[PDB]
Order: sequence, then C-alpha cells, then structure tokens
Amino acid sequence: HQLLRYLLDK
Amino acid sequence: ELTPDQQTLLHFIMDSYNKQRMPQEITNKILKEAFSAEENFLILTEMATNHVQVLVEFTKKLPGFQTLDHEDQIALLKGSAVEAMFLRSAEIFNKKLPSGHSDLLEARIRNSGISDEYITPMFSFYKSIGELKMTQEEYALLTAIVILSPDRYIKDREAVEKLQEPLLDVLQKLCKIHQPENPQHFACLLGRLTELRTFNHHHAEMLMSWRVNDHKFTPLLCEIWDV
Ligand SMILES: O=C(O)c1ccc2nc(-c3ccc(Cl)cc3)n([C@H](C(=O)NC3CCCCC3)C3CCCCC3)c2c1
Ligand SMILES: O=C(O)c1ccc2nc(-c3ccc(Cl)cc3)n([C@H](C(=O)NC3CCCCC3)C3CCCCC3)c2c1
Repeated sequence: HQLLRYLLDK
Repeated sequence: ELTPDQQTLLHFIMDSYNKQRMPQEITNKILKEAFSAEENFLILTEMATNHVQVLVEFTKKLPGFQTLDHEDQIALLKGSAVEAMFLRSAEIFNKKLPSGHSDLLEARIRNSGISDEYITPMFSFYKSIGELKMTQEEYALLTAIVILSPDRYIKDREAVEKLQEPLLDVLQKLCKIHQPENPQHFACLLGRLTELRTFNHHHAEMLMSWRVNDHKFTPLLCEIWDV
C-alpha cells in the first residue's frame, strides 16, 4: 500500500 | 570464466548487496537488551523493518526491475519479503561469532514468542544453509533470484522470467569456478530455495500467534506481512 509504493518510488 | 556482460551484471548485484547495512544501534540491542519475550520480539521488529527498507533499495538497483509494471514491481517485493529475510537470517546466523555469542543469539530466537514447532524447522534450514558454505556472491545472487521469481499474482511472468535468467546462468558459472569438486552445488542451492518457500506458511502461523497474544508490528511490517 502507502509505505511500500513510497519506498519503491522515493 | 565469466563473460563481460556477466562480470558487469555480477558487479552490479554485488554493489547493491554490499549496501545492506544494519544500524549498530539496533544490532547492539542483541548484546545489551534484557532477556524477555518482549525485548526479543522488539529486536525482531526493528531488524525486519530495516531489512524491508534495505531490500526495496536492493530490488530497485536490480538490472531491469525499474523497467517493470508498478503492480508487478510491488507484486514481487510484497511476495519476497519473508523468504529474503530468512535467507539473510541464515547468512548472518551462519557467521563465525566469538565465545557463546551464537548461544546468546539462539537463546533470543527461542524466547521471542515463536512455538518450537517452527523453531525446529528454522534451525534445520540454517544448518542446511551452513553446510553449503555459501560465498558472498551466491547469497546475493540467490537473493536476486528469490525476488525475480515469476511465480506466486503478477500478471506478466515472461518479462520477470527474462531478468532472472542470466542471474541463474551466472549462479551456475560461479558454482563451477568455486565448487568444481561438487557439481551438485547448483542443484543444492536451488534446493534451499524450495525449503525457503515453505517458510511463508510457518511465518503466517507464527504471525497469528503474536497477533492473538498481543504482539504489535510496525505499519511497514503490517503492509509487507499483511496484518
Ligand atoms: O550489518 C548487518 O548486516 C547485520 C545484520 C544482523 C545482525 N545480527 C547481528 C548479531 C548477531 C549475534 C550477536 Cl551475539 C550480535 C549481533 N549482527 C552482528 C553485528 O553487527 N554486531 C555488532 C558489531 C559492531 C558493534 C555492535 C555489534 C554482525 C557483526 C559482525 C559479524 C556478523 C554479525 C548483525 C549484522
Ligand atoms: O541477528 C542475527 O544474527 C540473527 C540470526 C538468525 C536469525 N533468525 C531470526 C528469526 C527468527 C524468527 C523470525 Cl520470524 C525471523 C527471523 N532472527 C531474527 C532477526 O531479527 N533477523 C534479522 C532479520 C532481517 C535481516 C537480518 C536478520 C530475530 C529473532 C528474535 C531475536 C533477534 C533476532 C535472526 C537474527
């Protein structure tokens, strides 16, 4: 969700 | 005897793998924290949370991963989280520590709210991993392959199973250069990947245990482990 996509993108 | 597109690929995989540090602040707890199921569960959480932050960094520095689908990009990561952690745990666990530091570690692993019916297969896996005497390059490659696994709900598969391919081919060549005596090495390495996969069921079982018994996980871990 929120945290994973975040870590992936930035 | 590695090709140039093989040495560059290897060097790449090795560059990202060697970035995976673990803050001395978290690890120092193993030698300084109090011995209780809570403090040991606390260590596991902080460590496995840093591991996911670093695994994502290792995953995107992978050759071609970024040239994938944002749902396949996150499909893989969400899926490899458990396997990659236990693989890293097997690597660390199998390092030569000083006097009774390994006993200290094993004591913590035990008293961390996990029922032995999982602990037994865990150590069973660790020794088997320890027996293969794996090099740094083999752990890194194995980790890249476990991530680049076109299996278990990504849509594409063919593209996933196109980046993973030269990886395995490099893992093969490596098995001959360093362990030419044992030509079953490559088959045995892939063998531990099978035993690794079985950890998702056990991990689910342990999760619920900490869950029903009031042990809390970080929001990042809740996303990765599904809580
Ligand atoms: O960076 C990592 O990838 C890493 C990840 C997980 C670790 N778990 C322990 C550990 C396991 C059992 C005990 Cl008993 C204590 C720690 N260490 C050790 C460590 O960093 N100790 C510090 C060394 C620096 C001062 C603070 C402790 C190393 C250390 C080098 C050998 C391999 C394990 C870890 C290092
Ligand atoms: O530090 C070591 O040398 C080490 C070695 C083997 C390990 N096997 C487990 C384990 C047991 C159960 C589960 Cl479910 C998962 C792993 N852990 C845990 C951990 O945090 N691993 C890091 C995870 C991220 C990568 C680095 C190791 C906890 C276990 C409780 C006490 C503290 C260590 C281990 C830590």
